Amino acid sequence: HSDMASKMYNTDKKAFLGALKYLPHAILKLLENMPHPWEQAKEVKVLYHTSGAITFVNETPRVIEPVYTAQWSATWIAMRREKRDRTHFKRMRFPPFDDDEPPLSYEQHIENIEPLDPINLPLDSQDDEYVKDWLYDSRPLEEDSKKVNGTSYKKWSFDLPEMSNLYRLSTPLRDEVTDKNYYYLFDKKSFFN
Amino acid sequence: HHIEVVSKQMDPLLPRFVGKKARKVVAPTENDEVVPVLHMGEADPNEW
Amino acid sequence: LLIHRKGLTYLHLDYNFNLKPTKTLTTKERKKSRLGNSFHLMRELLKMMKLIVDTHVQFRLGNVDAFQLADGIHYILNHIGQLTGIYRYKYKVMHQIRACKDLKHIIYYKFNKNLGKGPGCGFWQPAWRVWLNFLRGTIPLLERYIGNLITRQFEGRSNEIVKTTTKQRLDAYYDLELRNSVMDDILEMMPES
Amino acid sequence: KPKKKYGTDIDYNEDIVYEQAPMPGIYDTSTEDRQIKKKFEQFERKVNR
Amino acid sequence: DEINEPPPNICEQCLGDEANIRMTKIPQGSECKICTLPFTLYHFKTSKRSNNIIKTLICVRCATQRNICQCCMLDSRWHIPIQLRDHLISLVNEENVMTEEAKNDMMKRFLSLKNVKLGGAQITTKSFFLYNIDASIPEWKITDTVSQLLSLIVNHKAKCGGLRFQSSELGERFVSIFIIPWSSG
Amino acid sequence: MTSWRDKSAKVQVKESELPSSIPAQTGLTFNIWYNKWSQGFAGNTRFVSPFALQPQLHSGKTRGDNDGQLFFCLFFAKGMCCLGPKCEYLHHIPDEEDIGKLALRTEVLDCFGREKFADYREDMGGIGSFRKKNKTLYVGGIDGALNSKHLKPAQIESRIRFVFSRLGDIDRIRYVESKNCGFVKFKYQANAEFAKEAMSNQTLLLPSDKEWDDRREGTGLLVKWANEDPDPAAQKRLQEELKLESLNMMVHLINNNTNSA
RNA sequence: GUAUGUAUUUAUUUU
RNA sequence: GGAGGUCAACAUCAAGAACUGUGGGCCUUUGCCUAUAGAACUUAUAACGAACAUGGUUCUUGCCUUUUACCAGAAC
RNA sequence: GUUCGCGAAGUAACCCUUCGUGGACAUUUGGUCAAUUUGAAACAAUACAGAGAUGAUCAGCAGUUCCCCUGCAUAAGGAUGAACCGUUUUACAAAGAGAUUUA
Ligand SMILES: [Mg+2]
Ligand SMILES: [Mg+2]
Ligand SMILES: [Mg+2]
Ligand SMILES: [Zn+2]
Ligand SMILES: [Zn+2]
Ligand SMILES: [Zn+2]
Repeated sequence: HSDMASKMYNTDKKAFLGALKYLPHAILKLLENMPHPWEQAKEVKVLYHTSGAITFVNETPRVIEPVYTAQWSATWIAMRREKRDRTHFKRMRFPPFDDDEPPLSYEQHIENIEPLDPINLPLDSQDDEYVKDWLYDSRPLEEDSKKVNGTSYKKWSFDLPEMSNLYRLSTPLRDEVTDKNYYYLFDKKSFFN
Repeated sequence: HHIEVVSKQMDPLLPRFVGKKARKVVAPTENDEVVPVLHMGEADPNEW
Repeated sequence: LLIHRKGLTYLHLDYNFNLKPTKTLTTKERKKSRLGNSFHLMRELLKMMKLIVDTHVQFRLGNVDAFQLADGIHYILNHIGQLTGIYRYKYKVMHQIRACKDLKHIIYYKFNKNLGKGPGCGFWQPAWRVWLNFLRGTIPLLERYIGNLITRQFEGRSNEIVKTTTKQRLDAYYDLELRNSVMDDILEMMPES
Repeated sequence: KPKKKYGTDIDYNEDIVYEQAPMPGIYDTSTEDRQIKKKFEQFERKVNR
Repeated sequence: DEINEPPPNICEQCLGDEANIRMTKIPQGSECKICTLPFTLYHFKTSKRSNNIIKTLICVRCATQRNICQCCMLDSRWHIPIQLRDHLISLVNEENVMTEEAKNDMMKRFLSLKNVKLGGAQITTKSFFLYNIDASIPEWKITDTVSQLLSLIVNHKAKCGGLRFQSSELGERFVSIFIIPWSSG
Repeated sequence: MTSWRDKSAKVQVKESELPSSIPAQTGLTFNIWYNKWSQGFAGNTRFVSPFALQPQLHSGKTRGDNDGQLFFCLFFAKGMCCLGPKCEYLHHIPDEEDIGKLALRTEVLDCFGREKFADYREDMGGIGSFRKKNKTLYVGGIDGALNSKHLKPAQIESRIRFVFSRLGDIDRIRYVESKNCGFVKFKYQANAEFAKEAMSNQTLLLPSDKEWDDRREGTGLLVKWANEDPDPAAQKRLQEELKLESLNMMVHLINNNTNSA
């Protein structure tokens, strides 16, 4: 349906104008699924029209809060380091492509190229031993019988030593201040007042 | 021949009311019967 | 398809979704060719998606590196106050830019601290949330705006089209019905016909 | 026939513009119509010659 | 609402003979072929296995006035075309009855609404030169007759049947309003 | 029987060869929604077909026949249908009997499965009109002989007769030398339509004669429906025809009627 | 300096 | 029968600090009084989301040729 | 094709295989829609000009219409959107005066 000139598409052609109302939705349902720094290649569930009318990524990201503040504390640190280290770090030019250049389809060019690895981070075999196994999975545990609920992935259930290690990692990203008496005029109600 | 009347589920993107449109008509005012208007120039055209 | 269905074949969308006239325009062909605050807003919107997902398109080819990936799409979400110009159509969205400038600065001086002045980066989360919310803000508003635009390109606009009193066209009303409401009374003081 | 402007434009010659069936009635005209047709076919049939 | 409420007006013939049937209801269907306004369309296949789907071409305002099956477009009662039925009913009596209908656009649209019904409703080579040719009798009838006792060029202006055939075997068997000559060079 | 009813019908064109879509170059840019060209104005596009059907050669048995469809494949009636015996819509010349079947429904719609309009068209265009039967075709732009004038207008005559003759039954063919047209007339509204959609945009004479090589650049002969015939003769004839026909159908109405008494 | 409007029939409709 | 599902349908989620059923007494069904049983989810720096957008009317402003588009507060 | 079961043959010793048969399991898609000339986009180009109230040059709001166009629009523009600027005879009488005809 990319090539349409014919008569036989004068249904689908009208179909297209229809989905023009629904598009913005799709963008949102696309653009909250971004693979995130550490994942290599993400796989989603799209619900597509059968006229080629539009394709809604269908899922929603569910990531445990602490495990998530971990993952981003990892990448945060690896960043600061890999900024300090290398010499000329070249930000890329925008836009990525010029206008003459119709975007190259997936089945041909990109599927053979293989990913060229992400951030991750050194971690350890000693400190992090509990967490080094799974911490970088796309979604950390689609299955751990006891640790997480199950494939539908709701209600994570953890253990002290782990949750410790997470505490340890996320130290860059955490609020760190434990005394309520700190916020004195910085609570809400002193704002509303 | 009996019957059962089953509406057809749309294809939600495609128009709903394929034939609806905005046109303009004038319409026949159709009646048989009348409404007798039933009521009850010398000094006045001086005045008025 | 929407365009060529308005019978404008002389506007061209390149693959970055600029809209350029390819044939300097006869004035009538401008008037018939002004396009919608919707359709422009939504052009821009797509442009942003294609921009990010471009940068990915590159990375998958193996052409940048996972660090310059992170910096890149960071830079995007911050400098959309340049790369697109969506702020022409809904200007409200110029809170986000203000907002997304500020997140910028914060996520620097807690990052730069003790290293570098340079472009290295790669915490893009808080941008990504902001732009994602503001996108939930215009879904309904678009299904409405463009919902109209399409039922007008099919069913023809509304035939009646009353209007209302307003700021400017007041007097002609007030007058108009004044005089009408003389013409009752003076029509009924006359004796007969 | 000079074309059209608005797509629904009326060509008045062709058909009775808005045809009001005059009324019902008790007096049963029904004959006078034949004197009519005789006179109208008569007139138009004249002009052609 | 009321669009539904005058219901379908449908043939008892074309509708097909089966005992129970299924047919769609689509609230704003096509416009009429006639009045050019929306209506409710009823699909159906006649029977379940059928190849083709009946569609209904007109209103129930429009197929009232004329009293015709919305799919068929015959008369309801007599199974006959308009331009026949009001021709027959023109005959008996003597002269009357045609329905003068609707060129232009909102002429026809307008005229659709008023309920007066309409007149029909109101009540309800070897060259062979063979001559003498009758003017209104067709070829089909001629070579009809030929193949009926057992290829042609006729000129109806000059009433001259010109004729050719494949083998003069059909010459004998032909012979073995008609001017004969068996004519060739 | 041995011709059509016997051996299964055949492909004409291989879907590969099937014609180029996207009508070509009246103007600058190609509109996507409609299929046209965009701007400028040049003389309208029309052209002879590269193709034609071959009435007894290709016609045969097909799938709609085994499974009982009705309307006739029009891309067969151009002999352009690339589906061979696979085609549902029927490939062949209408016999009388098939019209035996359609004739239930031919009030509303054609032999090709299209829904006749009401008002004809400004020009007497391409699809029928249910308010009326018309069996009778204007034929015009006979210059689709190209311009070689064939030494007698009776060679026109022989040629029109020779072509349209094939399709079935015929009443008559009246050429007009004064004005170029044929006016032709048939039996069955079915046949009429069929010839029409077949014979648009064509060229003429033998598998070759004269300019036959270049036959393909001609304009092609318009085939369109015919109006009334102003003479008295044909006209009285018409009201006769109708008359005898009412004369028959009264027997129907006295049969069902009289039975209902 | 302009909007705006108008016509742009080529392919023979029966005596 | 157990475990699960990035499966569906149907109920219910902002209030007298608050729900429902039932036994008994009185008025005359509501309603009041008394006794009894059961109450998932969500609430006290108050709430379904330790998250965070958009629209409409109405007033007050702010840019200030006019309108879309807007500046920043409130009520609904 | 699965499975239950029967019968037969063979293997066998109640089985493994093959044949036959009974039973259960599984049960009516899609089409308002054919593939470029002949069932309907609209601009552009040529020629003809080239902006209401006025004596003239402009801001403008309206009003009616079986005209609409752009615009998300109940906003506002589109020459103050365009069309309007034309053709025009009977509820018909009373009084007086002269000519003509008649009881
Ligand atoms: Mg205005
Ligand atoms: Mg002006
Ligand atoms: Mg105006
Ligand atoms: Zn019927
Ligand atoms: Zn109708
Ligand atoms: Zn075919």
